[PDB]
Amino acid sequence: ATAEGIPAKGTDDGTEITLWTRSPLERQAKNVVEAYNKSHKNQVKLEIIPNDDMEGKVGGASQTDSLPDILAGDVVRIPYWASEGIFTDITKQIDGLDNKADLQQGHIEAGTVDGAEYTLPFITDVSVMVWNKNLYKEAGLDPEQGPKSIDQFVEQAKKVAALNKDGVAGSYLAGQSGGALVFDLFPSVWADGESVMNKDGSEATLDNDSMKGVLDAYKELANTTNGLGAGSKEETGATWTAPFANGKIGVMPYPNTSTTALFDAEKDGGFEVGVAPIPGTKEGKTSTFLGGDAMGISKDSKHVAQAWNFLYWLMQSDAQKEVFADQGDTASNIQTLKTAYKDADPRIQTINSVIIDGNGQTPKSPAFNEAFNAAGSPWQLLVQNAVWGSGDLKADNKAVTDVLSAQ
Ligand SMILES: OC[C@@H]1O[C@H](O[C@@H]2[C@@H](O)[C@H](CO)O[C@H]2O)[C@H](O)[C@H]1O
Repeated sequence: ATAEGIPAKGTDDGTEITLWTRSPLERQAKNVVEAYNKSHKNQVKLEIIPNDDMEGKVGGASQTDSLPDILAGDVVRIPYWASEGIFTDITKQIDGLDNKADLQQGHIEAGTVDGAEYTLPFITDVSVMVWNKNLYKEAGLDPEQGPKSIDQFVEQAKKVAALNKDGVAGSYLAGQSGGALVFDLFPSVWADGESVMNKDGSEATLDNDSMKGVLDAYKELANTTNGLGAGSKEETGATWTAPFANGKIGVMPYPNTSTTALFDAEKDGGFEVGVAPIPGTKEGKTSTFLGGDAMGISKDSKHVAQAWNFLYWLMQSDAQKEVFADQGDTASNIQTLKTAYKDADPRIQTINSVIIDGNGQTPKSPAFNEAFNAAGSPWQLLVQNAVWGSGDLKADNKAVTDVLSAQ
């Protein structure tokens, strides 16, 4: 596949375009594809793939040259895929977008290799703090006030735990999901101005005061009756958003892409949701994980101009407004974030503020899956030791480094 000679806006000619993305982003992906298909001759044939299957599916399809036209991937997985030639070089096409500066830059950076560009943002997924205002009220907490520090997060989680009720816990930790753990825990380190990787992405820097404070917090909750919801230790990632949605959890980090479901449940007469940025150990410091899926045109596409038509279309602020803002979801285009949510739910305005304010990060390493997301990764073992066992954070950190720096 090559993007040589394709039109600046791509080709809309009735081609069937295959697109892969992952189950956690299903609500947003269906909205995007339906909007494109209702307005173009080209038609996107969408496949939603379970989060933990996407590596095996991409690796196998790459070997049989059966990758889809458009492959969306978790921004932490993209650098590896881009480095191994999974994507068609679309530098010219990306650099030709008149609004490139407006697009979520972490998604473009994820697919950059020595300045060659392979990806654009597909769906932004940021981590935020959610809490159950009904549990807060019952526990004697001010339901309007989310946690401004990790210490206040522990204090609020402990007050809800002390309700001492079957099925109610202060917080929840995705104990065996390295990907949910980086998403939920990294922002508290960045909030404090600390780093999780070194200057050149080849070493972990998790042996720092902020990360220790975060792990201290979750250990305290692990040692509190009803501190962490049943299933925390065994949570694979397949159910980690369920206990909060089911009203069983006081307060935890959570995906913005899962918040529209909560806001719908509240409209139906369910429990009221609070949303705020994830805090540092340092009070009033905040950040987020600028995650979700980026997308590019696979090396196997026979329809590069037609796939580019989809990428081009979605980058436009009007498209972003239709498929994200108008649906209550966070856009990938800062112009859309600043203009399309003026009478939106203030919690959505809160979510957007964390992106507009610029203090979140997208981590980039070609070894990110092996070091972090993978089942039994050195990062998962680091967290499991610190929260539920004993650990040597210097040793456990160096075990992450040894995977990031492997040649
Ligand atoms: O994977 C890193 C980052 O976290 C969010 O994805 C989560 C995924 O890892 C877990 C396991 O399913 O559930 C998702 O919430 C985000 O989309 C991604 O960039």
